[PDB]
Amino acid sequence: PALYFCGGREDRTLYERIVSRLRRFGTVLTEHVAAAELGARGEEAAGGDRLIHEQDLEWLQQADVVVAEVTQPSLGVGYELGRAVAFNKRILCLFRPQSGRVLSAMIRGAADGSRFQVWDYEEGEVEALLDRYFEADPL
Amino acid sequence: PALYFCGREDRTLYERIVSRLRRFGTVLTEHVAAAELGARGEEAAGGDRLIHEQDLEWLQQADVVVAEVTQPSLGVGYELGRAVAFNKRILCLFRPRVLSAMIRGAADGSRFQVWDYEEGEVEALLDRYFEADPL
Ligand SMILES: CC(C)c1ccc2c(c1)S(=O)(=O)N=C(Nc1ccc(C(=O)O)cc1)N2
Ligand SMILES: CC(C)c1ccc2c(c1)S(=O)(=O)N=C(Nc1ccc(C(=O)O)cc1)N2
Repeated sequence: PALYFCGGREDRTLYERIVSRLRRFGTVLTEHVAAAELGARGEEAAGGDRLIHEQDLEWLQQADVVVAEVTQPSLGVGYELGRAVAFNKRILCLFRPQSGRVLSAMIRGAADGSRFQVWDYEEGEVEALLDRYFEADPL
Repeated sequence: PALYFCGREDRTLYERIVSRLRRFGTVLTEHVAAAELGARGEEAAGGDRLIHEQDLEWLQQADVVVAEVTQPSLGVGYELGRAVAFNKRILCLFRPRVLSAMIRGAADGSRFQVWDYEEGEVEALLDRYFEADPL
């Protein structure tokens, strides 16, 4: 199975823990290594940005499931979720209310509670939640 | 024509862009209840589905989608994602915060453009955009 992942210290350690657990269920498609540097270059890196955008789109279409950590506001994560919905992907969004953030009503409103789910979680149970998600509906 | 639009300086600029957009057609935009609905969390999922449906209907009705993308936002990103899949004409305005490489990368320079701007010229830039490709 193929899994697409998109997403301070708490956020980054949870991204690492989610990706590590997703690797138990199939091949994880995720990449963020150049995003900060491409972004810092602005309009001058538009060419490289178009390449990474095409790559993320091909991975979203290949994916059997899209998983997003939606705690921190992000235009990139929101965009990839919009494209994933139009591709009718199975999607799981994970949001941590204890971060102080308010999750966008648009993201909570896009979830139907079946094909697209949004789950609130506490940092300590994210592995157990992913095991629950994939046992109740295996890939 | 129908146009869809998605701190202190940012709020003034959203108001200036919407005011100028009304010269080119009917402007579809709403955020009156978004903060309150969002703060309610899972308890307001029902109301959230209703506003999600309304925004999708407006994105489909729109002849052009305009977004101010200076501040990171999942909702704005999601609406741009849906707009791209609906193959809408899109203009993103960014004020050099650093803009996501994903949004710059989604632009093709034609049907979806990302324009960097300075606060003082935002009205003249909207005039330019609609004179070069009128609605
Ligand atoms: C072939 C290389 C190694 C590569 C392939 C794909 C990607 C990258 C590099 S990247 O430049 O590191 N970034 C992404 N995707 C992004 C996802 C989200 C955001 C955001 O939230 O703003 C930004 C970028 N894909
Ligand atoms: C007039 C009725 C009550 C109504 C119709 C449509 C909408 C609303 C109210 S609203 O609750 O004010 N918000 C939205 N759209 C949103 C756009 C962006 C975000 C975000 O960035 O998090 C959230 C919501 N549409």
